[PDB]
Amino acid sequence: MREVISINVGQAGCQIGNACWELYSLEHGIKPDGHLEDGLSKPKGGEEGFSTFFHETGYGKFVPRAIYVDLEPNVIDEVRNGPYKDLFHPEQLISGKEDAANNYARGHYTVGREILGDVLDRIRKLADQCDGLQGFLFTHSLGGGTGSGLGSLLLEELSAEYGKKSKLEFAVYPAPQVSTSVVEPYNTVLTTHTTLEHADCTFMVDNEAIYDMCKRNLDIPRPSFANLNNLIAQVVSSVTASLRFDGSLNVDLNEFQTNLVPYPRIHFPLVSYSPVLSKSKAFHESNSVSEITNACFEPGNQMVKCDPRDGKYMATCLLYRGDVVTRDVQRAVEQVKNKKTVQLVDWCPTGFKIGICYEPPTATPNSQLATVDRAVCMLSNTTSIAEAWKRIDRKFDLMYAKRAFVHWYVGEGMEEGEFTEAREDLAALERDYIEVGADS
Amino acid sequence: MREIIHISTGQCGNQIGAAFWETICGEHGLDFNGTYHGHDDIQKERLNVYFNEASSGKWVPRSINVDLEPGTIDAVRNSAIGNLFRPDNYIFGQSSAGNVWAKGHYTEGAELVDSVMDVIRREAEGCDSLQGFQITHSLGGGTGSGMGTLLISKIREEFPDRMMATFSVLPSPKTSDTVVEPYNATLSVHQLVEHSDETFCIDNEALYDICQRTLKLNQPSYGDLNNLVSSVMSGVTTSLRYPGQLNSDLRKLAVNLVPFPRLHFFMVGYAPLTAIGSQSFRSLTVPELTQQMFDAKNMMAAADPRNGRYLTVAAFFRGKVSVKEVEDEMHKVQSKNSDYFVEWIPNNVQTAVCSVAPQGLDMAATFIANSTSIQELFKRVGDQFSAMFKRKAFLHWYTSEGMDELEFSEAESNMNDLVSEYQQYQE
Amino acid sequence: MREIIHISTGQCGNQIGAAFWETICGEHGLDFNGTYHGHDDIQKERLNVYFNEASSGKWVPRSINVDLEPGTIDAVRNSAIGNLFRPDNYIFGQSSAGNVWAKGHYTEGAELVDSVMDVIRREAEGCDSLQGFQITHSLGGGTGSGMGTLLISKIREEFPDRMMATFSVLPSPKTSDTVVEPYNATLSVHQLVEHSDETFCIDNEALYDICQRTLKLNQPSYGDLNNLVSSVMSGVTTSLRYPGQLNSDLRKLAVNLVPFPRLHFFMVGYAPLTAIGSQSFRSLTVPELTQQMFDAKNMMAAADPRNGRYLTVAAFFRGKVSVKEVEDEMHKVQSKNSDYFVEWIPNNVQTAVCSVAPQGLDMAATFIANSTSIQELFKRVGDQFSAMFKRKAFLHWYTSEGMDELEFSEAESNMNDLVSEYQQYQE
Repeated sequence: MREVISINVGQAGCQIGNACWELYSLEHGIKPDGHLEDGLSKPKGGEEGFSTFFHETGYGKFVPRAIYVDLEPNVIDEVRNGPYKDLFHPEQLISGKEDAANNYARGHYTVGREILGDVLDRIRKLADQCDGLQGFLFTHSLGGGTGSGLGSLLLEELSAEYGKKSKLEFAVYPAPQVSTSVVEPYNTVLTTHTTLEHADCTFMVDNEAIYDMCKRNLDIPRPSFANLNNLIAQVVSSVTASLRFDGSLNVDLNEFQTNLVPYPRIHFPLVSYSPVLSKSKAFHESNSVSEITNACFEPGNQMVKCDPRDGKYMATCLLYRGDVVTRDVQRAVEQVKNKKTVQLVDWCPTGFKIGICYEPPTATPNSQLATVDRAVCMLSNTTSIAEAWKRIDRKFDLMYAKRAFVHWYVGEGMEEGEFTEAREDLAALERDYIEVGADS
Repeated sequence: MREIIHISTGQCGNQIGAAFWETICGEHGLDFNGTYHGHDDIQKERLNVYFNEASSGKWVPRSINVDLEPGTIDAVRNSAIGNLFRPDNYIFGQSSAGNVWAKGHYTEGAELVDSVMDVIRREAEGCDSLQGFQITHSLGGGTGSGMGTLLISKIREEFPDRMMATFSVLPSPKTSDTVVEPYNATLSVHQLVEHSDETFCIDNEALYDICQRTLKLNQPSYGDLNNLVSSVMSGVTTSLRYPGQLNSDLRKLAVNLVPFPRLHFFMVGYAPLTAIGSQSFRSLTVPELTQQMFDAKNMMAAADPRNGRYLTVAAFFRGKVSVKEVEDEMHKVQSKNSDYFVEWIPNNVQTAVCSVAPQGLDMAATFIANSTSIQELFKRVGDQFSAMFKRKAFLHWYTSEGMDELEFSEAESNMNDLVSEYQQYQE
Repeated sequence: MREIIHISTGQCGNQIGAAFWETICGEHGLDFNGTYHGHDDIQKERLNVYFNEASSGKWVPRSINVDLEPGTIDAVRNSAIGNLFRPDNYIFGQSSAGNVWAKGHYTEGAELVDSVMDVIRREAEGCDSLQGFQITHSLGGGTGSGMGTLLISKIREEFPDRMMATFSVLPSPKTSDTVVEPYNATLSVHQLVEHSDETFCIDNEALYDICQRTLKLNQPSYGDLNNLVSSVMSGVTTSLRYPGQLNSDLRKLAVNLVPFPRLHFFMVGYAPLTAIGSQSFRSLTVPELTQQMFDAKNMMAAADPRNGRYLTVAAFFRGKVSVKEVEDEMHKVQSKNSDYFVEWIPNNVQTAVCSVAPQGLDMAATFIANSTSIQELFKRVGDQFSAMFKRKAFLHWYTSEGMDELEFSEAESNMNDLVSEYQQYQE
């Protein structure tokens, strides 16, 4: 339970993985060469971390255990040009000459299943090299159907392979307003059922919310995909803060599994991070921890295009960085309960988990961040997720009415039966989620 | 499948391919002899894509020029830029097509088809990463309207897996050197609508209008129009030429630009339409480029999008632009033009931005639209069809050629199928 | 057994041997006056193989030149390489055979065969490591096709164990000036099948076609054709002489290149074949040579792969080549040419590599095949014989010679039997 395997699938997934590895290097002060980087600490690695993501070698050079898979050679060449490839092993990465399809047709097809055995034996060899395992981390965008199908195939193969560690999947969601890809809703809906069958826990993040945040909080005129990558890297690092750096209240992955799954089928947590702001305003403004807890409930920090007030509260967790006073956060959570911002349920209500980590948050130079000694990462289970599901499903059905494209999918690897089945599965999931949220 | 071959045919399409190669070597940087001068490695990969690395660091373009009158290909071979051309690239015969659909392929093409298929097979053997063909020809030109349709049918029958892409220029309906030109155009499109997966509409009259407005020249120069269409082709292929935030394949563009196997016709538009001296008057901003892409006459297809109906639109940009800014602009123009834009998609937009910018332009844009008004651009020609051989003038020529009324009625029925699809899908 | 003897006779085979020695002295680099210029050790060994260590370090190539006209030896003496020769190395008689095989090997051949056999016995006594006997003569001319046939018969009677490399030139069917040419050719081969064990099909018309398609020469000249055949003949012997990854010997081919001893004919092919002036565009690769070898246009036999079924094939290479590349090419050509490749082998391949780079080239390759198209030439020459001696015109000459028509029918029936052997093995 000391190692976590991270997988980078698709173009956006590979970029996010690159950003997370760069941020992990920056937190521990790791340079492209390293050898640890360098050997003086304790707790920059060793000891753990790095012992959860970076593989320890006989020479001491920490190899970040990452598997970059994509059938687009340009992205693979790009990620090979950087020093990250030197950090990784040349055999860990997988290359493809011709992209699967646009986008989910071949990504889930048997052509995408041909490399399944290759990557499976790669993962088996990597596990044989290391010692112990806590879970499987996944990084693929639900917008990219290629990455979606490939990640679902890997998740199914890992569930059929080990089934002993919690399968984590970080999914990127497109903007509900505009969609550049016309089959993007089809790919996402078809992938939802696969992730329901395979994933033990999910992560839903919206690009449009990230862009609104960086335009508003960081006060930037021009958003960039690199800024989104940096923000998601900060998020992912905030998730595994206790596993990398020791804190006053070290939290476990199994604790996340217990808190986020209080029912037979509840594995959809929403992410919120605060305080996030421009570094200049961070130098100008100094808020309290209660203000940060309140901003955690704002619609912007939730990284979703849904209002959290209509959502119904469920079991949530809050990770804290740097120095954090227990009595202060107790007072803050009591004040929050007194506010009754999000409507509470009858099962969970006393469901605010608190975890503290000594590692203070780090601000990347590319993307601004509120420079503060203590950060707050809230993983909630509000019922706005059902709202996003219905929002995308309405457009999915409006399309599938005429669907304008079904010939390609039914000829390549699919059929209208599979589309109808995925639609019914999404509808049943929405109905069950609304039911479990409304019975309180 | 990253490599592409630029096919060339037609008495005018050869100049188009020449200007395309010239713009390529001027944009990425290359010597006329073939010595590599681009920077640094992605341009070398694109040289691998479009050229063959010859001995001594030399490059040779992967183009197939097949026409008649070898004097023209010899003269353009004497050009300075055309010094790196391989003798196997151009396969020319004698002597002239006579500007008739029969002699172009039915009489002369039957003997050169074996040689050109041998050449294309040797090319496919030389490079296996081939994914599609880029064909520039004249739909009204005799050599073009004759040989292009036959070679396209041959490629469709032999290489169905490989993609298709053509840049045929449409004959002007108002002015014509002869009445047989649109007739051959119709007899060619009769099969082009079947054996082609992608085509671009180009009208010489629209080119004359845009050079009278922007270039502001009384007598239009065909070389400048070649330069414009070559810049358009370069901005189209920049998705693979230069890595950007999102690079797409021609198959990915096609599956999103057409819902059905039909709709191969596409309306073209380029920006910025820089007029001489207007470089200081105006500054490069994305709303101006959007307005230019919205202008009916700025299109070179050319059709009126207001009279028609937006079926599928896609504007691919180059340079330094913001994703949120262009998304806001596209949402604004879809909301304000909701009557033009079809609404059951509801978002018929497909934008792909290129990282680098073209030389001399801080930002550029290539817009490809699909409107229902294009049926008119067909109808007139079809009308001209029923207006030209209803008098049965020079019909003895075609009877001696061996053509029958069955294929003419078949071309008319193909136009009828096209307009019915334009009204299925009512405008 | 590295030493190999060369014999030159006939009106054109004399020039063929002259060009062969030109290429020999050009490969390693040698003066035409017997002055050693190679470096360092191997060249002396190839001298001992072909030349003789005369006085003062001199070197004279071991060649037997014989013809009915002393003008031929005068002309080859006029050349630089081959001007000097020991008078015993060449004996020439008078005057002509009248383009008759029977008269040629009866009267013109018998009076000098004694002297030339004594001479060749002397040189065989001098050359201890003799293995093979290259032969350069013309099958078309009755003089050559008779004299060389008689000499090969006498050598087979004298040296049954030594190899016999026959590079004779088959007649061209277009030439109809003398109808006795194919008749003399078939009468000569009817005996050479038993007199010689290694023969190579060479058509004059094939040489004309290849020099008009690659060299693009206006009028056929024997000089360039002789240069090409000399290069081909020197490649197959340098494969063993010059060090390589795998050398090939005449016994190796006699045991591998032919399944049954009744077959002695070997098709020919050379690469690279680059057009004049296009050498800058050409880049020496394995796939281009592989494609060249399996094309009838590049062969000089010249047999058609599409027409005749392949019994066996062999491709020898020079310069730096990788075993993996040639193995992949052979697998691909076996997968695609499985129709011609016969099933009872089932995989026919014979490879040889020479490490050193060819003279003036980075890599050069030769090709040999045993296809069912040679029986077509046999049928053609038999039909020629029958249709010519059905008229009974000029047959009075051969009645005066004393030959019988029963022998002619026996020869034609044996040729038909060889065709049937090539039909067993059906086409």
